[PDB]
Amino acid sequence: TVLLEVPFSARGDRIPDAVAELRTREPIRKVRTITGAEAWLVSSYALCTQVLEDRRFSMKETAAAGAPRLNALTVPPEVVNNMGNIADAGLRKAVMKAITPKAPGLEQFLRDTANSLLDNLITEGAPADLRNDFADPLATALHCKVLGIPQEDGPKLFRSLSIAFMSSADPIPAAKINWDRDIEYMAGILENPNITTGLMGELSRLRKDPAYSHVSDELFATIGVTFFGAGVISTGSFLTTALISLIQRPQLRNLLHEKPELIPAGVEELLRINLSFADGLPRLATADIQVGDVLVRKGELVLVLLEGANFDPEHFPNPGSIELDRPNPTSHLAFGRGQHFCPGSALGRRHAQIGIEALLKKMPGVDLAVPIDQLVWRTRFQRRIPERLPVLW
Ligand code: HEM
Ligand SMILES: Oc1ccc(CNc2[nH]nc(-c3ccc(O)cc3)c2-c2ccc(O)cc2)cc1
Repeated sequence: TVLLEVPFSARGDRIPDAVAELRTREPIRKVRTITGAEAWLVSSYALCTQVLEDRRFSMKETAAAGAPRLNALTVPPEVVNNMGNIADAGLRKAVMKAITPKAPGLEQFLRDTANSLLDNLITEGAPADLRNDFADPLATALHCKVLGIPQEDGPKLFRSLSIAFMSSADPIPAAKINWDRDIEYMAGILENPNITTGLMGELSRLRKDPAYSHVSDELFATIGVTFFGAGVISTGSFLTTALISLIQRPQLRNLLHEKPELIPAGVEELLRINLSFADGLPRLATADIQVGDVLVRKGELVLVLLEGANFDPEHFPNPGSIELDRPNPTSHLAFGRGQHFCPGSALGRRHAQIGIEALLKKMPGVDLAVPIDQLVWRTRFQRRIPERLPVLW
């Protein structure tokens, strides 16, 4: 027989039984990626946390030429160290401050947008597609607002992402085409005097500040493109599959409908059991490092399986159950951990909370309009998502 292949399944509505067997029998073990490369798959909470909190397991070095690869690059290799570059340009604080959900009127904008989308769906009548006509438009509108760019520019940038976040064995020509075009767009945004708010407005000001005279224009455009893409794909995909998790639990749906003050904790649990990341987080060992029973050698590829950690019964008892009163509710790895912890976590949380609150208020009887098995799960993608999410109410 051949070496165990990853990923195991593109389905985001259930965790494979094989994961628990793996965690119990071999919480770090050798696998083969789609490129043919070998890697260590880590699937226990303890070892996942160990790996993510040890910077000698490097994100940046995953971009090195000749390295074993999880998948082909869809960005310039320097972009792999994007946050690092941000840090080096002295821009980390401003960027992070710009993408919090705390800006005046941001949450009200989210609510208004969600409510408008839902009103439109209700007017059009069931069935409704909660991905293409709710979650993703909401994410896109949100990130246009956050970046300070026109709403009407959102869809076209959005249309890069189905390619931008592919997980391919080979390089993707369209990915480079779209990348260069979106980069030209963001550079134009930086030169556009009308853009004075949000992330791009702030970057536009800092660009002309003498304290930043030697930061490259490339980096400025790149922040815009990368944060738009990662933010929209992450919030859209998470919200979609969270809505799936919610729909499959009518009792929770009803409870949250009755006591919306419980919605954030619910969202936190929805975060914990979320399967949106299709692959483990990649890291390259820069030294010989002991992980459980395995001595990982310098230059080897390591994959941190988030659902491995988050469904670990040793950290989250009865892991498959949504429990709103856990003693350790935010200790999941849905936003990663350590050096590369998600800078957009608060915004993602608020996006999901407001989207769910609005949905439950508008569509308290929301349910799937097709049998669960009929959902079409996107393959070889960095996220797990159903192509369409047909619902009734
Ligand atoms: C539910 C929403 C989200 C989830 C579940 C999520 C998940 C994650 C995870 C697991 C990582 C760590 C990846 C790794 O360490 O290899 C990460 C990092 C990152 N996230 Fe998110 N994210 C979300 C929303 C967002 C948003 C809203 C933005 C931006 C507006 C964003 C931008 C980024 C960026 C740029 C990184 C790279 C950090 C680094 O390289 O140090 N994400 N995210
Ligand atoms: O070896 C690797 C390679 C890539 C990655 C991150 N994955 C990723 N795939 N696609 C994009 C992307 C985003 C926007 C866009 O217009 C086109 C493509 C990104 C990305 C890049 C930098 C970030 O800071 C965030 C997300 C991690 C390890």
